[PDB]
Formats: sequence, C-alpha cells, structure tokens
Amino acid sequence: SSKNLGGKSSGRRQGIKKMEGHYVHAGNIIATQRHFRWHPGAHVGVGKNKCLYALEEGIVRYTKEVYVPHPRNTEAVDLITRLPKGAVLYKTFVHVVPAKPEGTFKLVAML
Amino acid sequence: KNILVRMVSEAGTGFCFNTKRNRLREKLTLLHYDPVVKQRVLFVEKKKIRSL
Amino acid sequence: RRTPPLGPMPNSDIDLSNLERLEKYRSFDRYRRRAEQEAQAPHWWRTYREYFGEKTDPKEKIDIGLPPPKVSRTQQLLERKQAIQELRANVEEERAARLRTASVPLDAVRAEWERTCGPYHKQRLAEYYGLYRDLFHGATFVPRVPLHVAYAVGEDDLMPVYCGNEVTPTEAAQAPEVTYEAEEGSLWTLLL
Amino acid sequence: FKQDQPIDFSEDARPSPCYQLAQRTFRTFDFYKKHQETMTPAGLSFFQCRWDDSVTYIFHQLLDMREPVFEFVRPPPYHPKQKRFPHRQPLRYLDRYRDSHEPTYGIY
Amino acid sequence: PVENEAVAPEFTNRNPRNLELLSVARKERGWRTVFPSREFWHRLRVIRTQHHVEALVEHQNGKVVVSASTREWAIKKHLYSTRNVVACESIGRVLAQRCLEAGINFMVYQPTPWEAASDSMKRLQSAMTEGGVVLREPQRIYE
Amino acid sequence: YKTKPTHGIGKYKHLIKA
RNA sequence: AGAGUGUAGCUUAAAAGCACCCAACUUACACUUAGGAGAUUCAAUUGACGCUCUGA
RNA sequence: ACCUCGGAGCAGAACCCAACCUCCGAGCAGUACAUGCUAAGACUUCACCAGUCAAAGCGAACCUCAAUUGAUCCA
Ligand SMILES: [Mg+2]
Ligand SMILES: [Mg+2]
Ligand SMILES: [Mg+2]
Ligand SMILES: [Mg+2]
Repeated sequence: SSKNLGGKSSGRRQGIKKMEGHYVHAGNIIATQRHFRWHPGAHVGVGKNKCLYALEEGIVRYTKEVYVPHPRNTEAVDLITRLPKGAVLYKTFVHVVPAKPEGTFKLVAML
Repeated sequence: KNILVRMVSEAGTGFCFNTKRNRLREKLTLLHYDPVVKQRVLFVEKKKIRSL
Repeated sequence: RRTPPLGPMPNSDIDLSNLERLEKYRSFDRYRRRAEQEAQAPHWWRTYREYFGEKTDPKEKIDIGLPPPKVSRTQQLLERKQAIQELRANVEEERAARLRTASVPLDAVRAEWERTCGPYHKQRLAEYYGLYRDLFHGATFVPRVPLHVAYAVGEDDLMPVYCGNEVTPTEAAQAPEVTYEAEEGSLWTLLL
Repeated sequence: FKQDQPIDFSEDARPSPCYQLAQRTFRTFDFYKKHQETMTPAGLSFFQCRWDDSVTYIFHQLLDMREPVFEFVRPPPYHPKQKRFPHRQPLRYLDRYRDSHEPTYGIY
Repeated sequence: PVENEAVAPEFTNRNPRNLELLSVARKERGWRTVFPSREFWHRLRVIRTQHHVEALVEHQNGKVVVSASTREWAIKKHLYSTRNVVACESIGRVLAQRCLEAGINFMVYQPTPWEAASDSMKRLQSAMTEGGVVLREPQRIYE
Repeated sequence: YKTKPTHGIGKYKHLIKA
C-alpha cells in the first residue's frame, strides 16, 4: 500500500537554447546538461556543472571532430587502449566562428 | 564527527574566518589570506561556537 | 524516420566478429597518430575545415620560377652512402655518441641547408606570410639562386636579413650590400 | 628578378629627388605583367619593420610632411536593450548605460 | 595643401604575422577535454620515429613555418645514428637557429608526461632555450 | 541526430567485448 | 623447355612509413625510456642474376 | 500508507507534464583554505521568494560527488 516514495521530481529545464544560425554574443550559455554530450570545440568554454558557453561573438556551428582523450584520465586511457587497430570515436563538437574583428587602426591626431 | 572553529590572525587583528576540523585532533595553524595586510600570516584556533 | 548515410562510416571497414584475434592499440601514441591522420582526410559531413575559413586550399597555383637542374639521384645517393659508410668507420664518433657529447658546426650545416633545400623553406616561409598572395596574386615561384644582404651600421657587427628577420629603420638608413653568385652573361633587376 | 635579353624601360623611371608619395605608387603585379616574357624571378628576401625614433626625422627631412599617428581601437562592448524594470539585476545595472559618472542636474 | 598627406582615417594591414606580434590576436580557446588545445599561436610539433627524428613548428591554422629533421643531408652528414640524444640535440639547435633567422621566437610546447620525463626532450628544450628562444608564450592583452 | 545520415557515429562499445 | 616476375618480412613510397631484438620496471604480459642491424642484382624505356608454376 | 529533494520507464529524437504506477537513495564525505576582492554576458524546476556558469583586472605559486537542506522576527 503505497510503498514507493520520492518519485515527485520536476524538470531541470536542460537543453539547447541556441541552435545553429542564431547570433550568439560573448557569455551566452549554449546548453546546460549533465554528462559530456556535446563536447566543446572552438571558443566554447566549460564550468563546474558541465555547461557550455560562448566566448566570442559569431555564429555557433555544430560539427563532428575526432575525440583525443587526455593522458591523465586513466579511464579514457584504458577505454582507448581496449580498441582494435583502426577504431575512432568521432563525437559532436560545438564551435563558434567569429565574425567581427577584435580591433582595427584608427587615426587620432596629426602632428 | 567534525567541528567548526574560528581562526584568529596574528598580524592585523579584526579579520577571522571559519573552517572545518576534526574533533579528535589538536588545534589548527594554517596559512590564510589577510586583506588588511595583503599577504599571508598565521591563524590560530580560538573559541568554538559550533558542534556539528 | 531513418535516412541512409551519405558515405562510408568511419567504423564500418572492420568486422564486429573475431575481435579477440585483432591487434588492439597497445599504446596511446598510435591512436593519436591515427586520429590526426584521419582528421586530415576530406569527409562528407560537417568538419572543422569548412566553417572557420580555409581560403580554398584545394587549388593548384602557377609556378613562375626557374626549373630545378638535372641532377642524377642514384649517383648522389650512392655517394652519400659511401660518405656515411666512411664516416661510420671512425671510432671517435662512436665514443662521442656513447658519451652523449657530440657537437656539429653551425656554419657548415647552414651553408649545406642553403645550398640544398634552402629555396623550399624560403618559398614556404614566403607563402606563409602571404607574399605571393599580395605580389603576384596567387602565383608563386622558388628562389633558385641564393641571396645574401647585410646592412652596414656600426663598425664591427652587421644587420643581416634572412627569411623573416627584423631590421629597425635606424639600422637601415643607407643602402645595404647585396651579394649573390652570378655568371658573366646574365643581367639582374633588384626590386625593393 | 633575372632578365634574358638587355631591355631598358623609361616609363618607370624616377627623378633624382623622388620624395613624393604620389609617384611611388608602385605595383608589382602590373610591373610583372608589363614585362612577362623578359624578366624572371629568382631571388626573394623579406624582413619585419617596426617604429622607432628615426621615423620622425624621415618624415621631416625626407618627405616634407607631418608624421601620421594611429591607435589600435576596439569596438564598444555589447549591452542588451535597457528595460524599464530590470528584474534580478545588481545595483550597477544603471551604470552600464550611464554616459558620464557625474551627478547631473536639469532644471535645478 | 600637401598632396603627400593622403593618410585616410582608417588604415589596414595585409600581414598575417601582425596581430600576434602586438599581443592582440585572439587564441582559439575551448576544447579543454583534449590535450594540445588550440590556445596559442605557434606550437612545437615533434615526431620521433625508430629511423629518424623530425621536429616541426606549426601555426594555429595547420601549416608548418619551419621544420628540422635528420632526413636532410645537411644534418645527416654531420652526425651518426639518427636516434641517439646528440641527433635530437643538433635538430633542436638547428631548429632554434632557423627560427631565429625567421623572426619567430615564441612557441608553446605541450608534450606527453612519458616523453617529458625522458632526457632527449629535456636536452632539446635546454638547447632551444639556450639558443635565444624561450618557451611558454605570454598572455593576451584584453583576452 | 537519429534521423540525420550521421546517426550512430559515436558508437564505441560495439567494437569491444571486455 | 615455356610462363609469371624484380625495394630488408609489407607498400595503387619515391631511399620513407610499418616490423625485429637487446639493456631498465614487471610473477608474468605490456607502455615508456636508452640502443642496434636492415635493402632499388647488373650495362645504357631495353637484355641477362634470384624465386615460383607448368614439364620431362 | 505518505508529508523535503534527486535518478531510472510511463514522457522513446528541443523542452514541460501527473497518479495511493514499479524500483535505488540523500539530512553526508578522503586531502590543500587566494573556499581573496571587483566586474560584461545567460540558464532559471513552468509566477515570486531561491540556485548555478563565466569574459577581464588587482592580487598567487607556476576543488570531487546526483538529492545532500532552513527564510521573516529575535538572541
Ligand atoms: Mg521523475
Ligand atoms: Mg511535478
Ligand atoms: Mg523561470
Ligand atoms: Mg579569470
């Protein structure tokens, strides 16, 4: 008689907030989630809760590049060494292509 | 199990913080930042006001 | 709702059976080399070499330089083999290699590099800085004959210019000294 | 470059002074197009140049003009549209769109 | 008026080696989860093979500006056994010389721990630093 | 994505048996 | 007697990339480090010194 | 039988969705206190109260886990 308890959970509102084509500025969070689903690529930083945020202004792109794990993470090291000769991973990476330049040259005085 | 104590600085009195500590050990003498000196001085355990 | 792939899968050339007989990756450097080699192959999906701007690398340019001289490669190879065989017979070189103490002259290797693959490195450094893109508008060449220019400032040293050096205007107020090998029967035109 | 037969040009000559920047507008592409079947490139050497104290004297007693100055400017930072009620914003939100950091007075 | 005063308010630069020389070029940050991450301008690519030792210097785009390998006759004829430590030391020295002759004097070396703990890589880094080029590129102004 | 032609590209546990 | 051939164990490589062994760690395997031996069979696209197959 | 919160399917590929539908749990922890001070841009458990990431600077040698918790007044 009503043995289960604690199943009254709510939604975390985790998902993609900026798709490919939207003009994302610097600092806008791309997508918050748990576990590395969309690994960061170019101009995409991470935090503590494994979130994605942009660093420069431009168009966010979603491609699939190779996954090269870090040698210090022994788990990924053994997961890679347990692969046969000729096995790749290819995960989804998030890239932000910059459009506006970071500065230019402008005349000030004339002496 | 644990206990919360307050550390008093030697140089520049007036700045103190709180940190966790074991209950079956001795006192603490760590290196904490002091804003009034902008360096690193010594801190001594003094007066506990928590028993968690 | 399933669409067929628009090309061969990267993990489809191998079979999922008899995996215990295939040789696994014994280290990580092999996997790193395999990844960096596969990342260079043109794929059919969205890759990094497409969105960040590559200025269209697959494009053959036009060479406007001098052709390389006709040199027999087999004779040069056998001469180099004989030279390294005569040099290997020395025992002092073996002792220097075993004692981890063996130095080489810098001027000799510099001259040999300038005489051999010097023009190739000069051309790749010139195309890295985008010289052929602004001068000849894409057309590139190879400087066959070497060039040497050294300024005159103080009274003992010098201010040479190589393949991307840094010369201050206070040390380049006068005309430098250009020196290059040439024969009697050919004219040159210097442009700066 | 390296030319084959001795050819002389006169439309690219410069006078003895040659201190005018309007006449030194040289183009290597057009110069190579005008002389294509004659000269052939065979040598190249480049270097980097920076600003020093001799540029002032050069512009003074070599070009008869003033020394131009520049500055690596940067675009202004991005800021969203200022709403009427900034919900959950720090006190420094009004200073982000403020012109001058001085107490302004209108009719007073 | 002077006709030579045509300066214009906006001045452009057609040199790719310009933004990184003034500490104003942006670094392709991110990645994090992989190693050699692209937050630099010049890298020290080293390839060790059982026959020859090749070292390259590549930019953030993917092209090499200068390389040093024992396959070249200029280095192969002055030493013996392209596998020992003196070979890689001479390769590092000639690479430092070529990069000093090319103007580049800032590069980031991010090797592996098992290779950094060896002696050949340490002596190569020592010969690179003693040549006149220090590793570890500085920070970026307004990153 | 499941419907895109690049589906099942990040699969890796099918190539191992440990 | 005829045919297929022709870079070390391999190359839709032109003197390189994969391979092998020894010395250090390991019960042992293995990574890594420190080293070693290796080839265009001859005379200018041609003809013949090595292997295999078909025979007697 | 329960009174708070998280996860697994119902809710399958952006997001949200309940049941006295069936199961694991949590009221904490193994180690350094720069676990210092400011400051663009966002997500936000479908409102609010709350929570979280971070550009850059001064300062310094060169942070792990899933819930893991307590507001007004007063002392
Ligand atoms: Mg639920
Ligand atoms: Mg609910
Ligand atoms: Mg909300
Ligand atoms: Mg910071």
